[PDB]
Amino acid sequence: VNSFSGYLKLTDNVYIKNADIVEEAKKVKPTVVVNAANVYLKHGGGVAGALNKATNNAMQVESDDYIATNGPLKVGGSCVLSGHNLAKHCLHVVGPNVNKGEDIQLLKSAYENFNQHEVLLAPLLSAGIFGADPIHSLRVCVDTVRTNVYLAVFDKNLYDKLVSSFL
Ligand SMILES: c1nc(N2CCCCCOCC2)c2cc[nH]c2n1
Repeated sequence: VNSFSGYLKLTDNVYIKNADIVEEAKKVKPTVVVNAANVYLKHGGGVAGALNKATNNAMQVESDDYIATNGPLKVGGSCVLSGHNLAKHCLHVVGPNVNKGEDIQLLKSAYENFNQHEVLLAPLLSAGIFGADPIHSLRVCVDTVRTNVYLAVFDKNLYDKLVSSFL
């Protein structure tokens, strides 16, 4: 039993809910919240800027120190950093930004990072500014992640479309 409430069960391991991932993290304080990161961990907008804003910029301060030591992530890669006031840990995962020419095949590699964590609260990857179509992202998620993932999807029109179109 875990603390996640109001989710629709899609599969044995994948759950979905119309809720801001920021709002949800504050309420649940999960072990792991996933950030929709870029390779520079520059949290300017969307999931990352909203998560970072909710940490009063402490996520960005920690992230800048990480990059100064380690250099950029890979597209499809991840790192584990603090969850600050939102979660124990934040798994920063870089999905394929299609508007920068980043191979559509890399979304599966991105979701494979989730398998290193038994339970996660997560954004659909490569939605919004990444230039990808969310129905595809949910399919790859379901076909790739084997651990227990709670997808906070903050677009009802999109939530309802994802549910209604789910095979
Ligand atoms: C969950 N998913 C989020 N997505 C879903 C909406 C599609 C993306 C639009 O760019 C944010 C993307 C957000 C954003 C702020 N909070 C969130 N929580």
